[PDB]
Amino acid sequence: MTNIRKSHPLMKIINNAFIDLPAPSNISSWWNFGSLLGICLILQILTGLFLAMHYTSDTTTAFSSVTHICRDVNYGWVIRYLHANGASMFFICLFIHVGRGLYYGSYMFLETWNIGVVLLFTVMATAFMGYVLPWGQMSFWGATVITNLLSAIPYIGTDLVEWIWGGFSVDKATLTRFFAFHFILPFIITALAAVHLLFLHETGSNNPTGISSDMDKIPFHPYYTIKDILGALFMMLILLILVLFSPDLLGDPDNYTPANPLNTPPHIKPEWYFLFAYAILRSIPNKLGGVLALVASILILILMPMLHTSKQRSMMFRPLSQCLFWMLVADLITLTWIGGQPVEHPFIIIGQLASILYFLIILVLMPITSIIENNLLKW
Amino acid sequence: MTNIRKSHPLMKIINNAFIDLPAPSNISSWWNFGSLLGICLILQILTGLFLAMHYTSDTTTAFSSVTHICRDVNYGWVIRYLHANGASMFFICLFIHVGRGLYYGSYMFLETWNIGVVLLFTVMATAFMGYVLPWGQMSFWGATVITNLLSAIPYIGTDLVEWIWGGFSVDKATLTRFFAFHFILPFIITALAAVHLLFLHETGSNNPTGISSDMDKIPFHPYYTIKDILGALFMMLILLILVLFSPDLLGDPDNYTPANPLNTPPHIKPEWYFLFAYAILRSIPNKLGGVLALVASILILILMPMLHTSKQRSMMFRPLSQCLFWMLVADLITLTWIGGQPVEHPFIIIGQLASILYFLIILVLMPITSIIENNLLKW
Amino acid sequence: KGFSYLITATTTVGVAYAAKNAVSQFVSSMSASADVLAMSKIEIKLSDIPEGKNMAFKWRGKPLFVRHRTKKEIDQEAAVEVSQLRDPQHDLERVKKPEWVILIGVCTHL
Amino acid sequence: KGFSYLITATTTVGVAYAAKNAVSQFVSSMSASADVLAMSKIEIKLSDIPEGKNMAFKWRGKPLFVRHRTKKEIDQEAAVEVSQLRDPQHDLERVKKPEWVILIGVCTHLGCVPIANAGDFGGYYCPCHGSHYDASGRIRKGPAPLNLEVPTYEFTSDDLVIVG
Amino acid sequence: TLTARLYSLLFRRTSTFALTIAVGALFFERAFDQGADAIYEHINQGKLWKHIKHKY
Amino acid sequence: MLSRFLGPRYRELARNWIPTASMWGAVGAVGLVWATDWRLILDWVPYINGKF
Amino acid sequence: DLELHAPSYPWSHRGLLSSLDHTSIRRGFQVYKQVCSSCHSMDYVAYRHLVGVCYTEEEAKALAEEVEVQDGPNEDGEMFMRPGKLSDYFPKPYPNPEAARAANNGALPPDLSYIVRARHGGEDYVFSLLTGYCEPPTGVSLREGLYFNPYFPGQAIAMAPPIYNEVLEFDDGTPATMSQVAKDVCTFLRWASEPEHDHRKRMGLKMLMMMGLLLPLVYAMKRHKWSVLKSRKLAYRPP
Ligand code: HEC
Ligand code: HEM
Ligand code: HEM
Ligand code: HEM
Ligand code: HEM
Ligand code: FES
Repeated sequence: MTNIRKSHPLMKIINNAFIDLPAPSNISSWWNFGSLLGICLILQILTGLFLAMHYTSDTTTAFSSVTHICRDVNYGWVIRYLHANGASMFFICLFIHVGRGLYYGSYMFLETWNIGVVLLFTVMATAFMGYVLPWGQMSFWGATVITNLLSAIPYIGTDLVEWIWGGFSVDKATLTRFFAFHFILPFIITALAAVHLLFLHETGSNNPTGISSDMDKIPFHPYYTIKDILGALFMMLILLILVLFSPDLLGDPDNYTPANPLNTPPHIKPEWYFLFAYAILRSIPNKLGGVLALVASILILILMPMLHTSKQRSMMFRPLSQCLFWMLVADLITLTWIGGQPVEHPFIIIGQLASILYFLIILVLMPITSIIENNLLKW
Repeated sequence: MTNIRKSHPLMKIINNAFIDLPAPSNISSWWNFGSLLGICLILQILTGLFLAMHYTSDTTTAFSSVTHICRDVNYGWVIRYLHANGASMFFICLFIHVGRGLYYGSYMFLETWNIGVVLLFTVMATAFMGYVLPWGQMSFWGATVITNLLSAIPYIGTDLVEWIWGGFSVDKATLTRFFAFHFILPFIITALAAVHLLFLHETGSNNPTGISSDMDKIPFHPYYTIKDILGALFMMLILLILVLFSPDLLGDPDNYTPANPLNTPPHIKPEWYFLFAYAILRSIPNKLGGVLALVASILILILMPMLHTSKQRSMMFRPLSQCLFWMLVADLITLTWIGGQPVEHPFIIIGQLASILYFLIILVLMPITSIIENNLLKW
Repeated sequence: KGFSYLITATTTVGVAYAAKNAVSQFVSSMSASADVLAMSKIEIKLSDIPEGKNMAFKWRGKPLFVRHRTKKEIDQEAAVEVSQLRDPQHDLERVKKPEWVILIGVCTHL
Repeated sequence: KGFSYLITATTTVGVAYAAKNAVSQFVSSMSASADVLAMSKIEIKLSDIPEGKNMAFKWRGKPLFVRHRTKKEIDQEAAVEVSQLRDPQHDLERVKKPEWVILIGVCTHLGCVPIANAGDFGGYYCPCHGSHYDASGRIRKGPAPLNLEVPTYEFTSDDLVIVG
Repeated sequence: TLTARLYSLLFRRTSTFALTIAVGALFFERAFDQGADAIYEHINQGKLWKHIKHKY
Repeated sequence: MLSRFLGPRYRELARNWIPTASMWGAVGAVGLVWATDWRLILDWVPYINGKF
Repeated sequence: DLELHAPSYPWSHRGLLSSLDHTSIRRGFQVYKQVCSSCHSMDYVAYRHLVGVCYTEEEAKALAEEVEVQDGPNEDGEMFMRPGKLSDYFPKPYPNPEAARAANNGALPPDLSYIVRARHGGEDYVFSLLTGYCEPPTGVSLREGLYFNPYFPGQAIAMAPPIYNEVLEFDDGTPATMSQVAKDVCTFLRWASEPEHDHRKRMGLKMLMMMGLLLPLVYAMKRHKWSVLKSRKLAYRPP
């Protein structure tokens, strides 16, 4: 006789996954944002489905269908605002997860880090498309600007724009195909997340101290299952304040206006989770330079494992590097705020300075600080 | 230091599943359909996405969208008819796969067999919703009839039917939810097919003889991979003939009339691949009895490993039982034809006998016969 | 043990309340939307119409002929043989109010 | 070995042609539909718009403005200075009939709606940032990258202009 | 043998194999499309729009 | 990616694999122009050009 | 009851790789425009599809501007009537379905954008139908307004005889015989239902050729790489 938990194929996989996985005991709260991500994804997988069954992806009924969901559908407003604010919270958790990876040197797990970068790319594309779906004025105009950015690529950049558009402008085909891609992609996100976990398991999680904790691993089922239950419920607390009390707190009110390709809205911005990249976009006067900076702002995470020169993999014992990291976080928040504001004095120069400072920190300050750091500690 | 094929954590499963997988040496062509299913599913995913590229799941524009696909979009007709005939061909291979499983005694593999039954259920549901989507006369009326069949359930019948409808009759809500369900379900089928393969790989495979081939296994890569490719090419041949020389050969022309909820078509026959159950549904005079017989017709596959009693795993060496199995196949064909025909004098009684004999073969005749040759062969 | 398991029980009872509510919102979102149960729902006809008048209506998606079947038509309908009728439905069994008979305006047979 | 690998090569080239000519099917399907092309052809612009007034459409999917500038407004754009700005491009150069000036509608350099009609520096006033396009569209008050590019056309006649 | 020279020349290297396959497809697409269009117009002569264009 | 990879054996290995890598790049270029049906190359070609 | 099925006529496009006679399509459009368009509609087909199939660009433009099609609200607040162009679908004859039912005896002329792909039998049906009109048999008394057509289900079609000898003058000069008119209109309706009918067949031709080439070689590959197992010649040598 054998225990079914560790003998049945599916039960064996689940057991190694999140039952008897040896995890470090000193895992702080910041690792909870791992599971929360999937949880939001699951919720994001769920609520969107219940949105997808009352959405007619046509430019003559999309807005009417959304109003129908919010108004004349049994508890439909709850689903819709759960979707939107869940997207906001998903990106909050994603940013915190990336920050945790940067801080405690989790990018030393190469394959997991690369897979995470891919997940970031595809989830941001998914969210952009989903925000295009409701077909508000902000939705349509942001879609026009963002797709038109692709014209900067030489030679074949022009041709991609109509291909993605499906015509000569963001119109019927663009909305329908954006609905289709926004439906399919999150399942690709799920697959890549499964591969992410697969890659993580072969080395185990990284404790805050950074040093290997193979002499202190504890089982996952009794301890961390309840910890992630607490984390998910605590996240649901904030999410329910968002949805239930002030639902449209994260979102431009102009979106609640039928999209009209004859009147640009006075204020144009992407969502709060995209304004940071929009800041670098509007920083570089050159269009092609702007698009390259857009790609690089995210792709620079791939260079991080190479730039690590400190003999410590954990940032607990790196004061100067800690100040640099918090300066970087302030830089990102400054980029977001600048993206919010229109491009005028003095926002333009502040945006240029913030972009330069962000790139300079990620590429130069952190490695030089690590080198002088090692020199300061006999290694 | 080590082969990347057997070193990379992601490459481990792929190598152990398709490259160095020990497969029986004497596997016939009847097993190639296992690949033919999966590959076909991808086309249904690949084509079905592009149909979702240009499709407004709305009562007033769904049919217009389909016509615009088949008439205006570049090579849209190719994608549409490839998708429809691919679904029909998918069911062809599904039936052949179930027949192979019944013949060569593969239902001894239990977990894979039950998972396959679940796969069958999900695929039929997916095809039902898909046929609902075009919103033709046959689409709407067949959907109405099949969902009204659920009213036979006691007590919760009407409320369940109205729940599935999303309203009072098949309308906006029904189509809109059916599209999203049809989007999600094939990914469930894909994950469940991965589970199917995972369960199968632990028990190897059943060769036509039925005896264990653990001592004649061969590497998978230079072998069947090429044979599977050849089978896929033959499948592409059949599918392309169907699409390019008679797209609507397997399909009622009445669907091309826009769905009018005021005119009952002369015939309400469902797709070709469902009549075998539909005929059974027509046979039982009682409505609840009809629904139970309809569901039990598919569910009877689960009982098969229990009913087997012949001490030989395979059907290769059981002549009388082979005659019984071919009688079963003839019964299935007869049921399909009867479901095609209306409910009149010559067809009612034929349907009654066909249903009775189809159940009798599986429940009584096959095991009783399996006793007979065991007594005949001195054991 | 009782104290710790009482904490457990309170946690799970609160979770049960929340879970039923969360899933019931979804299941009710499945249910008929407000608009569909405002027009396709019961539509309430009128009875001020005179005798032998088929008050032309359009509801449930089809036309509605509520006709005030007069006494002569009532007795003729009752006297009509059900056996010869293609439909095996008697006049009195088909109608609850003989002098007000309500039918859907669409014919069968297109 | 040559015989076997020649069989392999022929199979490979057949598969290559099939793969190209199927992925091209899919890509062209995702490309612009025929109806979009038949809408992006020559568009019907009629008399309608009277002199000295700017009116808009959505030809090609973009907010084209056709401004019927008065023959007096042609002289008023003659007085519009050229060299010292970024795009001198006299209004005669842009359109054969300055009585009927036409230009695609998007403000380059991310601008709020420049006030239409005659403007106040000659045809517009772009509020977000400088420029304030001229009645011919040129950057009137500012160095803003470039003016609203003029669509090509094969106008049938006066009061009949077709744009494309 | 011609096959032997063929193999020794441009089939031993798998990369030269790929180059041969690609340059062969370059001309195979052209030849096959021309031949199949030729067969199709020969089968349907006087019916396709191309054959009857010159009238109008 | 440092002085480790710089050495006489590594230079010789580079030279050894330059023909293969270079004509692999040629394979890629030919495949790209074929798949994209790049006119700006295909016009200069013989018989192929008659497609256009 | 009974349902007299339509005999299989030997259409030119019936062949496996035979496309429609496009000159017959040109002739069959004129009959639709001058006869069938009076009560029926082809809402799913626009003048744009006509070019390159049976008309050239200038003829398509002239034909489109022959009719008048409604455009959106003008700058005054109301509908303004304009001549048609390439991107206008075939004009509807009746403002709404109710007007169509009332104008006729009470029936509805179905749109022909799919009537060949919706009727069981296809062209052989429609042609025979248009040529199946005859005196009702003895013992059958159709109501005033109803016309007898055996092919029509119920034999009680509400259709006035649409095609009679010398109904319209074909531009090329072919005789206006009812059979010719019906044949050309049926080919045109088949094209309307299946615009890809040409290209599909062309594509099929290629699929026939290359899969007649890939299939052996791939098979030739399989037997190549599977011959090791097929010539094993095992042996047993126990002590
Ligand atoms: C001229 C070339 C044609 C063709 C090919 C068709 N019609 Fe007509 N039609 C009319 C009316 C009132 C009806 C309704 C009758 C009914 O459906 O009960 C019809 C019907 C048809 C059908 C449907 C037959 C079927 O199988 O359901 C078809 C295929 C059809 N038509 C083709 C009215 C008219 C006219 C009134 C003045 C004229 C002229 C035509 N039709 C001409 C044609
Ligand atoms: C990866 C997780 C997902 C994210 C981050 C995401 C994000 C978004 C966002 C930001 C919107 C715009 C909401 C608004 O403006 O009101 C949106 C809309 C939408 N999403 Fe998603 N989505 C996700 C998953 C899904 C899935 C899986 C589906 C399909 C089942 C889906 C279907 C929709 C639909 C139909 C809309 C339009 C309804 C609406 O905008 O209110 N989403 N999504
Ligand atoms: C799709 C969203 C994502 C999901 C669902 C996901 C899932 C997870 C989970 C559950 C963990 C374990 C818990 C933890 O350590 O935090 C984890 C770890 C990790 N993820 Fe992600 N992740 C996502 C995005 C990312 C991104 C964007 C990155 C960065 C590029 C990333 C890099 C990592 C790293 C480095 C670890 C290891 C952390 C450690 O060892 O301490 N992930 N991921
Ligand atoms: C499990 C595999 C699938 C099967 C068996 C299947 C089956 C079908 C069938 C039979 C139809 C009716 C086609 C017609 O009557 O013309 C259909 C329609 C449709 N399917 Fe699928 N389908 C599958 C996968 C998918 C997927 C994954 C998608 C979405 C990505 C999809 C999207 C559609 C759409 C949009 C339609 C309506 C357009 C049409 O009628 O063809 N299908 N499907
Ligand atoms: C979604 C559709 C399905 C897919 C993609 C699938 C996939 C596969 C594949 C690839 C194999 C290995 C090749 C083979 O042995 O034929 C296999 C084997 C098998 N499948 Fe399925 N299957 C499907 C549906 C089913 C169904 C409906 C059943 C029956 C209930 C079933 C039961 C089995 C059994 C018993 C085997 C073992 C056959 C043997 O090795 O002798 N599967 N499946
Ligand atoms: S704001 Fe319109 S040009 Fe700068």
